[PDB]
Parts: sequence; structure tokens; C-alpha cells
Amino acid sequence: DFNVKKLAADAGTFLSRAVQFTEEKLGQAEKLDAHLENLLSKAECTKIWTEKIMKQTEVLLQPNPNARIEEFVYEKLDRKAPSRINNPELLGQYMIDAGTEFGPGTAYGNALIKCGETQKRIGTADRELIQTSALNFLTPLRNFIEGDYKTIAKERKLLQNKRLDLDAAKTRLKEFDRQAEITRLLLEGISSTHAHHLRCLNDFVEAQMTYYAQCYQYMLDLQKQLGSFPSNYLSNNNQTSVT
Amino acid sequence: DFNVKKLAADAGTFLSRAVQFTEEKLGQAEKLDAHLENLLSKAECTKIWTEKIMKQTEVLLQPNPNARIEEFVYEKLDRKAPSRINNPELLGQYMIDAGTEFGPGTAYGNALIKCGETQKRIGTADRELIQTSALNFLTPLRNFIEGDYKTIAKERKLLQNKRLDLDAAKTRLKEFDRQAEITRLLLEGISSTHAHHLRCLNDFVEAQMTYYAQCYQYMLDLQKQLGSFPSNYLSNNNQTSVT
Repeated sequence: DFNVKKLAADAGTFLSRAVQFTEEKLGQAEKLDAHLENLLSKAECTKIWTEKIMKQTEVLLQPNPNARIEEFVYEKLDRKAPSRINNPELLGQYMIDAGTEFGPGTAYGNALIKCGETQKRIGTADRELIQTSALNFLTPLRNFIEGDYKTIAKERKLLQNKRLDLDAAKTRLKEFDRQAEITRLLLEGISSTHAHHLRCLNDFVEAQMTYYAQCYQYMLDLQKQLGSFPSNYLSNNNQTSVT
Repeated sequence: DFNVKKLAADAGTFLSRAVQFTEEKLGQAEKLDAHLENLLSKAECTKIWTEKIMKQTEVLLQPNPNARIEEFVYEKLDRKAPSRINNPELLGQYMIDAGTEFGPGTAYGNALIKCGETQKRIGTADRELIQTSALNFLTPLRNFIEGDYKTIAKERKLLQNKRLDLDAAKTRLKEFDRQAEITRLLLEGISSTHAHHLRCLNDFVEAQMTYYAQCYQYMLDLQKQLGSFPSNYLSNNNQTSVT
């Protein structure tokens, strides 16, 4: 009865320390009073959070910092680059050829090109889905990464550089005021004036959302375009079908 | 200017952690809520404080736990063991022989045995000083070490033993009440009912104090017993002296 005791005694420490082992892709700022160290740590969480949503919409598997390495490389122009081909275009690309190869004297000939044009028009919607996820969700946050975030990192880097310079200036008894003011104004701008990312998430969920209803209400029309075999080919003299 | 910065940068951590490196001679009790862990830590400080005053009166150098090792060994009976010989007995032991060897036809013959009997009667006072420091200051605290402190350590040892037993009894869902009551009554007895050591320090300072005035007022009598040479041998026809 002592093994299952000692088995839970050194496993509680392993279960308690299972958090601080991963989820790191950048450095850490210099350890300033709690009014400024809390703003600097909140800036570090704001940096890791603003640089950890854009890894999520392009690939479909993002549980790891490999998607953050995929996010750290960035692209501004879309020139000489087409859309990525999706599942519904390829779900109808063969079926067009299968419908013109199978046979026209059969009720599948009024049926396979209906599903083929259905998949080929969900193909343009999924071509739109990769564009509305990359133009209003990937683009302005990336331009804010290479915009004022370099200015914020520059002002806090010169803050942490010249803080030790004024430590040298004040500790010998007998560039930090203006730099700390611009840095603290940038930190209070990215904490208090945070009306930049509520709209980004609230428009990203609408940009994902307004494709699902369109392709659903287009796939509802396939039962109307395909409803002739429970009404006209149901009464066929060759075979009966499902009503 | 960066060396004296880094020199006073890594040295602040060494100056901040210069306390928790020594002053330990026993173990530590098991880490219970703050009402009981604070009483257990107060019991640990009460144990280290009650077992760290008796090291101080016998030896004259106690800055270290070597005096605590000298304090951990304890003695009850004083049988076939005389007093330790002190400085004033040995300050007059030769001077008796020097006075009976030097010469009686000289005013030092009325002077050296006066200082010799002075040092030989400070000798009995310092023989008394080792007894009043070992009988009312060393003895009852040592009898309290091997008295109810073993009972306190036994009740808190069975508390910390059967606390994990009732942890085993309560964590498996679907001897500690009475033991914790006797233990908590002993901890609240050694915190709240602490009218045991005010009298010990208040009598130890009187036991040290009432030797100093006795030997001072006895050494004041040496100027009266030795005042005949500024009055009778001052008017000697051989030589004059100091008045």
C-alpha cells in the first residue's frame, strides 16, 4: 500500500509542473516596479496572443509551435499565385467526366451533373473561404506586426537599455524619462486602448460564418433540382424507386 | 563603469541570502492549515529558543552550533565533581606563597596578603557564580527538555503520523481528533500559557547581577584595608609615597 502512495507522491509534482514546459517562441523582457513589470508582462502576453491567432486559419492542425513558425514567415502581396484547390472542386472535377462517360439514357444522367455543378459551386465558395480568411484576418494583423509592434519593441528595448544607464547614473552617489514615457504610453496603448481585436474576432467569426449558410442553402436546392425521380421516375414502367 | 554595476548586481543576491545558511540543529515538523502550521512553526521556534539559552552561561564563546552540541548533552546529578577553579582563586594562590616568600620587613608585607585574601574571597564568589548559573538556569530547563517536551514531540509525531492515516481514510471516497486535540492543547499551552520563561530570564539576570555588587563592594574595602601607607608610611623617614 506504500507503492501506490509513493506513486501518487512523486506524480503530484509531475502533474503540477506539466504547464511550464512548452509554448514559447520568443524571448522575455527584462525583469522595474509592478506597475511597469505588470504592463511589460501584459505586453508579452499581448504579443504572444496577437502573434498566435494567424497560425490557425490556414492549416487545419495547429496544436504546436510549428504553426507559429509557419506564422512567423509573412507575405504581403498576392501576385502570380492562384487560389488553393479545395475539396468540392475536386469532388466534382472527376464527376463531370464520369457523367459524360457513363451514359445519357439513364436517370443518373439527370442526376450526376446536378451533384457535379453543386460541388463545382461549393468549389467557388471554398475558393472564397481561403480569401476571406487571408485578406481580413491574416493581412491587417500582419501589417500591425511589421508596423507599430517594431516601434513598441524598439522603445521598450531602449527602455531596458538605458534603464541600466540611469542605474549607473544614480547608483554612483556623491533617455529614460522620455523613453519610459513613450514606452509606457505604448504599453498603456496596447492595454487600455484595446479596441482593435474585438472587431477582428467579431469579423473573423462572421467571415467563417457567412460561407456555411450560403453552401447549406445551396445544398438545400439539390433536393429540389433532384426531386423528379420521386415524382416522375417513381412512376416509371421499368422499376419503382423510393418516394 | 559596468564592472561595479555587475559587482553590486550579483552581490545583492548574496547579501539577501546570507541568512538561510546556518543555525540549524534539529529537524522540521511536517508541512496542515495556517492556524495549526503557524502553531507548529511557533512550536519549532519555541523549541529552538528554549534549547538555545542553556548553551550560553557555561562557556564564554557561544556564536555557533558547537555550543548547541555542548547543550544537547545534559547532566542531572552533581556527584563526585567539585567546582571549577576560576580566575580570582588562581590570582591569589601564587600571591599567598609570594607574600610568605618575599619579606616581612617591608610595607608590601601589609599589602600583598590583603590583595591575596581579596582575590581568595572573590574566588568563593566566582565559585558561587558557576553554581547559581548551573542550578537555577541550567537545571529546570533541562528537566523540562526531558520532561513534557518529549510528550509534546510524541503527540505531534503521532499527529503527523495519523494525519496521513486519516488522509487515507477520507480520500478514498464512496487517533486524529483526540490526538490533534491533545497536540493543539500542547501547542496552545506552549504559545499562550508562556509564564515559564519570563521568570527564568528575570532570575538569571538577578543571579548574574547579585555577584557583581558583592565583589565590587568587597573590592571597595581593599582601599580601606590598604589605606595606611598614604597616612602612616607616607610619613616614613626612609621614603615618601603617594598621598
